Formats: sequence, structure tokens, C-alpha cells
Amino acid sequence: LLSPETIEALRKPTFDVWLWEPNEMLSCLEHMYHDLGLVRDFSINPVTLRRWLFCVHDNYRNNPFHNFRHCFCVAQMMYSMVWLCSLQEKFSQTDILILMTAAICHDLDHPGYNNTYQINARTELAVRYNDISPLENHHCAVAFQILAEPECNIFSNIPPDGFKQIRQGMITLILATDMARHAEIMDSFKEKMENFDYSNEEHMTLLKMILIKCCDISNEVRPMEVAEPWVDCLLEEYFMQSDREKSEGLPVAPFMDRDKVTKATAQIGFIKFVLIPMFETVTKLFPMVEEIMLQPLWESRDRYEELKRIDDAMKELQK
Amino acid sequence: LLSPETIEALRKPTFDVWLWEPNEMLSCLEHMYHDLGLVRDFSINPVTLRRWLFCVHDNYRNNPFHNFRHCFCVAQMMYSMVWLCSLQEKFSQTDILILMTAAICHDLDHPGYNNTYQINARTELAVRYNDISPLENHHCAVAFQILAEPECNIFSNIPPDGFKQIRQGMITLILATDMARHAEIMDSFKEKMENFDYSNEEHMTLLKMILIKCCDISNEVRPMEVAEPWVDCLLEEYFMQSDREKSEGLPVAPFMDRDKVTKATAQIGFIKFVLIPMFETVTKLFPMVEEIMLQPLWESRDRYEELKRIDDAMKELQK
Ligand SMILES: C[C@H](Cc1nc(=O)c2cnn(-c3ccccc3Cl)c2[nH]1)C(F)(F)F
Ligand SMILES: C[C@H](Cc1nc(=O)c2cnn(-c3ccccc3Cl)c2[nH]1)C(F)(F)F
Ligand SMILES: [Mg+2]
Ligand SMILES: [Mg+2]
Ligand SMILES: [Zn+2]
Ligand SMILES: [Zn+2]
Repeated sequence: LLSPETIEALRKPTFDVWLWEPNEMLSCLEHMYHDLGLVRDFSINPVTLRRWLFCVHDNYRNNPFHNFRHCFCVAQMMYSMVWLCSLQEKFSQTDILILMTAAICHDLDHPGYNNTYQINARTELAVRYNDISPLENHHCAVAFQILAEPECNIFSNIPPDGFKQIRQGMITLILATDMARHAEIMDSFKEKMENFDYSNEEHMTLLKMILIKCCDISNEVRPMEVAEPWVDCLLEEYFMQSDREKSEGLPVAPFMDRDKVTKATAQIGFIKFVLIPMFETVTKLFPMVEEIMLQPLWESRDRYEELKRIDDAMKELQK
Repeated sequence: LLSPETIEALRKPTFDVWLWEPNEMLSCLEHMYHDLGLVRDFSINPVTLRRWLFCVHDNYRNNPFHNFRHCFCVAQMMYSMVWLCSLQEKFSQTDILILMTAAICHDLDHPGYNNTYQINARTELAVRYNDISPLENHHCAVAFQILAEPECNIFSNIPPDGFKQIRQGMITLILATDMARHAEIMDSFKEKMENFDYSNEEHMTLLKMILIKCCDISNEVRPMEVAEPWVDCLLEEYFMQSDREKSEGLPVAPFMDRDKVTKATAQIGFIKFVLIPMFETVTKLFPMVEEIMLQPLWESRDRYEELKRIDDAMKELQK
């Protein structure tokens, strides 16, 4: 069960995603669907809802970073944004359903090695998706194979036309998570910002791509205590890759290279050239987002810069 | 064993594809690869190249239209164009290898039901490819599945950098055969066309995309009875899809409805609004195309228009 305290904190981006076990996370995800009025407006069989969440969980891999806790993390942040930015006043329920469901399924069956590995290693994935966002494509397919089994199909009671609309929206959002397209997408969105139109369908599609992108890389928005472990879990996975990459001939990226990257320098670059700019333009649309999320981001940047001095200082010694 | 008479008619769009058998065509294909000096300039092992073309032939299905012969026509037409338009003076042997390989592989393992059926019926392909060019994506995938085996890999003797550029090219061409992108591709082309530039890598990519598109739907460019049978084979496959759709209760395209489609009306629109316009544009770059390909297309159009009059009169005589 969840205490009214937990259920209360579940709305803030300060929620401690580490305090829980799969079962307790499944319950929170479940709470979110009810509380958002999704179970209600889509006639989601409450039993199916919980069975779906179990099948989703079952399909996430036990990786150091790209795992079910990450999934929950992204979904929970998305949930926070819905209340923080009062999204239910700008988005239809079908839009919210898409944001939430896409967030929960965006990394289904992730293997721990990104697209670059897949393509360079000429993997069965990279071959099947002709080197086009192979991971993202795969997550999305698994997401719909799951929804294909009537028992997990939380969309049973939605008419075919509504299903089509929801499916197309989820695919757009999940593929939009591939960071390779980060600049392209930010340009498109900033271009629409010059005069945003909440009634312009294309304007909203980009805003939704931006929102799920925000949640998927929002770790640094959370409290320093909650955020740090994630950076280490990602680098574990990244090293796991660059290890296998160098011992296979396949090239390696600087940010995944032991001899080149450091938690601090990395996060200073990520926070300044990715996270703060992105959340900056989003603030022009949502002012409350500046205090609640752009603040910890600045703080986080500042802190990793102070940690950079000490890191460099220790480096001098081991030389 | 091709005679010298054959090796000569094989460079023209008047070649009768309906004569030869799988065995013989496989020879013509093999010939084309040597004749174009792809073996030479790339170091293709003449034995591997012969196995590969067999690996390929096996992977095509026994469909009335989308079968190994269609494959043959597309590559044979592509071959005719390399000679007619002297493409070896404009394109590198790399691009020529891409164009020919792409043409041969473009419909690998086609099931006989188009993307609309896949999408509407929510097939594995549709689910797997997220409704995005599911058939074409699958073809290009089965293509590289074959080049994956060490025994069919006709690219084995190519540096890493080389294989990359080839693969990307092939993915681009095969994915460009999806008619759903016709208007989009024709536009990008007609644009670059306002000031073509055989130097501009993007100008050339669009030309290669337009070249394979021409070859994929170029049946009407051939002689009246080499062409006519093809229209029949396509409808046999189409009616095969609509019968199954009606049965399964899925929507039916008009041009696949026995009570609506007539060869006459069909080929009139297709020739006037799809074929002729595309070749006219290509003729701006290669004037010699007008006499060898536009000519038969204009005759095809007129013939079909005359054929529709007959059909109107004939039917009026019955009501
Ligand atoms: C090199 C990474 C930088 C980085 N910082 C994050 O906070 C963060 C959040 N998500 N991702 C991420 C994860 C997977 C793929 C792409 C990204 Cl972007 C991140 N990557 C790190 F130093 F290890 F942190
Ligand atoms: C309804 C079709 C129209 C048509 N005419 C062709 O000559 C032609 C050549 N290729 N394709 C074709 C085949 C498969 C998919 C798309 C196209 Cl475009 C054709 N489609 C037919 F009148 F029945 F023929
Ligand atoms: Mg991902
Ligand atoms: Mg095709
Ligand atoms: Zn993710
Ligand atoms: Zn074809």
C-alpha cells in the first residue's frame, strides 16, 4: 500500500525514486493512471491496468541504468509536470494518456548498449532497423506487442480510431527520445516558440516531444542525493560498452571513455549545453518551471564545477 | 550461357523478360555485374557473387506480381539506363553498385499484401516497424541479412569505410520505393532540378532515388505485350488482398475492388499523373530518355485512353 504521504510526494520532482521496490513502484504508476482520470476516460479495466504494468516490468531488463526504475522515474517526472505546469488545461486526456504511456514504455527491453554500438557492431538490431534509431524503434515495437496480448491490453475499451491516434502519438514520442535527434528537435521547437499556438497540432506535437525528452533526461532536476547515483549507474553501463567496444575494434566515444571522461566535467557539459537551454525555452511557456526545475539545474551545474577543481587536483597527485 | 545476341538486347528496355527462366535470369544478372565492371572495381569474388544471387532468388516469394521476375525487370531496366544515359560518366562505380544491388534486393520476401494491409491488420511487420514503411524496411533488412552470411557477402572485399557508404545508399534507395513517399521525393527532386548539380551529394542522392523509382514502376516503358501481362499479375495479387480484407472485415482500396477497378481507367491515371511526369523530369537531365522511354509511355497512355472509350461504349450497350 501507499501512504497518503507518499501519494502526496508523488507529485513533486523531489520524490525519492530509490526508496522503493518494483511492487511499490507498480502501485505508484497505477495510482497515476487513476488520479489523472485516464482509467475513467478510457474505461481502462482496473485489473488489466495492473496486469499491464506487470508485463511492462517483466519486459524491462536488469541493466544498471536502462531499467524499470528509470522507466518509473521518467513517468513520475512526467506526472509532476502535469501538475506543476497544469498540463490538463492545455492537453486533451488522449494527449496525457500518450505522454504517460510513452514515458512508461520508452525503454522497453533496452540492452545496455546504445545505437552507436548497435550500428558499428552491425548488430541484429541495427540490421533489422536499417541503422535508423534501432533501439527506440525496438522499444516501441515491444510496447505494442505487449498491448497486443488481450490480458495486458489497457486499450481494449478504446474505439479503433482512438487507438490509431494513441499509437501514432506514442511512436512519435518514443522515437523522439533518441538523443541523436536532440538538436534537430530543439531547433524545430524553438522555431515554433517564436509564436507558440496551443491550438496548432504540429505545435503541440513538438511540445509533447520536448516534454517526454525533458523527463527522460531529468535526473539532475531531482535532489543531489537522488540524482548522483543515476550518473554513476549510467557511466557503469557506458563503461561496460566502451570495454566491449575497444576489445572488438569498434570505436569509442569520449564521454564513454575511461581515460577521458569524469562525472563532473560530463555533467557540467550536459547541464549547460543540453539541460538548462532545453528547460529554459520550456520556461518561456511555463513560468513555474523556472523555480521548480531550472533552479536545481543551475545549482547542480555549480556543484559539479566545484567538484571539478578537486577532481583535477587529485589527478595531479596520481601523476 | 548467354548468347551474344542476348547480351546485346539486355541493354535495352525492349528486352523480353517473360521468356527467360529463374535459372537464365540469374545468369543475366551475373553478367550485368561483370559487364559493369563492379566485380573488377570492387574485387567481388565471382563465385560468391553467383551464390548471393541464388541466396536472393530463394528469398523472393511466389507472388503473382512481387516475385523474382519483377526483381529481374527492375534490375534489367536499371541496367538499360546505365547504358542509355551513360551513367558511368556521372556516377562512381560505388553508386552504380548501389543502384544495381538496391534494385535486385528492393522487394525481398514481399508477402503479397501492401503496407496498408499490414498497418490496418496490425501484422507483425506493422508492429515491428511501427507502421513506418513496414514492407520496404523489411526488404532492406532481409537484404542485409543475406549479405550477413559469409558465403553470400559479395562485399567481403571492401574496406570498412566502403561498406558503410554502400549500405546507407542501399537503405536510402530501397526505402524510397515506398509509393507513400512519391510526392515528397518528386518535390525534393523537382527543386534540386531547378539548378541541378552533379557535384552536390544531395542532388545525386535524389537522382539515385528517382532512378530506382523509375525502374520499380517502369512496366509501361516496355513493349505492349511485355507490359500488359504485368498489369494482370498486379491485379491478381491485389484482388487476392481485397478478398482477404473483405473477409477479415478490413477496408478495401478502390483500385483493388473487382467491382470498381478496370485496367483502362487505372493505367490512365497512373500513366498521366505518376509515370510520365516523373520521366519528363528525368528527361531534362538525360534528353535521350525521351525517345526510348517517354515515347512508349505516351503510347501506353493513349492506347489505354482508347481502350477506355471502347469499355464505356461496350458497357453502355449493356444497360
Ligand atoms: C555522459 C553522461 C551524460 C548524461 N547526463 C545525464 O544526466 C543524463 C540523463 N540521461 N542521460 C542519457 C542516458 C542515456 C542516453 C543518453 C543520455 Cl543524454 C544522461 N547523460 C553521464 F556523464 F554519464 F551522465
Ligand atoms: C492499380 C495499379 C496501378 C499501377 N500501375 C502500374 O503500372 C504499376 C507498376 N507498379 N505498380 C505498383 C505496384 C505495387 C505498388 C505500387 C505500384 Cl505504383 C503499379 N501500379 C494497376 F492498375 F493495377 F496496375
Ligand atoms: Mg532510450
Ligand atoms: Mg516494392
Ligand atoms: Zn530513457
Ligand atoms: Zn518493386
